[PDB]
Amino acid sequence: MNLNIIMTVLPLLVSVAFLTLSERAVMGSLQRRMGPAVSGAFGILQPFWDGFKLAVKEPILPANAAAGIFYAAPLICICICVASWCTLLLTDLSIGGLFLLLLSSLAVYGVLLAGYSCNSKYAFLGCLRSVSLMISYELVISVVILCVILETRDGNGFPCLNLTETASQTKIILIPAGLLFYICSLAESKRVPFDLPEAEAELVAGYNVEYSSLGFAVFFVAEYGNTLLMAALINIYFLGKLNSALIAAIFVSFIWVRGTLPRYRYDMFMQIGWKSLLPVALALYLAQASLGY
Amino acid sequence: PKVQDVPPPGGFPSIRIERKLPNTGPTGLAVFLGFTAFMALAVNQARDRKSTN
Ligand SMILES: CCCCCCCCCCCCCCCCCCCC(=O)O[C@H](COC(=O)CCCCCCCCCCCCCC)COP(=O)(O)OCCN
Repeated sequence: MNLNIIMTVLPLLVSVAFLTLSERAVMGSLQRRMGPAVSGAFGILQPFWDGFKLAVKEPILPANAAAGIFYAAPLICICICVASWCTLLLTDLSIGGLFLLLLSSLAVYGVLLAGYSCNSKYAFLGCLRSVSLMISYELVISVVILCVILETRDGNGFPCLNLTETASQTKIILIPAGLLFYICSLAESKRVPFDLPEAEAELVAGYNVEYSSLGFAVFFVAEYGNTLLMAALINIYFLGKLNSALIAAIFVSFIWVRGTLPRYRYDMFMQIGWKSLLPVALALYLAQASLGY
Repeated sequence: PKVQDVPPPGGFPSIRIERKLPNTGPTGLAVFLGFTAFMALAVNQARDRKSTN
């Protein structure tokens, strides 16, 4: 192997933990509260307490569910997040962003498998709703990526989707497509506007709620990791060369938009993605295609 | 006793009860003109890039 994997994984773990801390620090600031102060003094150590405590809690034996699939769902998500970040930072793959798109279509499996574990009639509909949201806004993400590839060419003039080459130049023409990429990124991370779960999940309709140990931990960590990956993609594609500050700022923007916007009903968000976002992304694609090379 | 909480002589100063309508600011036309200008600048940048490449 290579020493680079350590230099990628370790920063991701630290960053995700502080992402979780940031989420509440911002929400408190918006609501005239303060960042948690009983865990320590600086507050740097607040997430480690949660993770270490979650480790201590006594394991619960699985009930009325297949053991393999139950173990598989965390491994699948923890694999997709790692492969994504390590193909975003440590690879030269000509169609690397297309690979990231493929890796984002595989995030649907973890939710679906979690829903299957419940094996409840209500949970079957609830998981179908979540996966419907992910596939519906993944189609729009694919069209946006198509718009990204029309404007991205390498020095030798060969069309491609290399993250380094798309990052090298900042194109203001793509900004109309970056707004759609940002809305879709909110959808794929199940943020508040597209957060169908929370209303349905107050009762045990079905979700990752079942886990309550190292299994639940990875899911939440992966959620923030995916959100940060989307922020990185927004930076690399529409905002120039990769900047750590920009990735953090985009995450903060996600939290801000979350706070300021109410959630949508099932039909409403899906109607937005099919009859609003998709026609706009197709018009932007045809316009960019017609502008030419 | 004979001294109780009574309103001050002359009454309290007036307060505001009705809502304030603050819907002043940018409207649709300005956004359209700004978007049109930004798009034209983007098209010029695109053409320059497409030629240099
Ligand atoms: C008009 C100019 C003429 C030229 C023609 C060009 C046409 C526009 C092309 C420009 C490309 C940019 C478009 C921006 C995305 C908006 C998509 C269309 C707008 C729209 O339909 O409104 C709602 C979609 O926005 C939503 O409500 C999505 C949910 C938003 C939640 C999250 C928002 C995040 C913050 C916004 C992004 C900002 C990025 C950085 C903060 C639908 O709703 P509807 O039902 O009313 O429409 C149905 C009415 N029949």
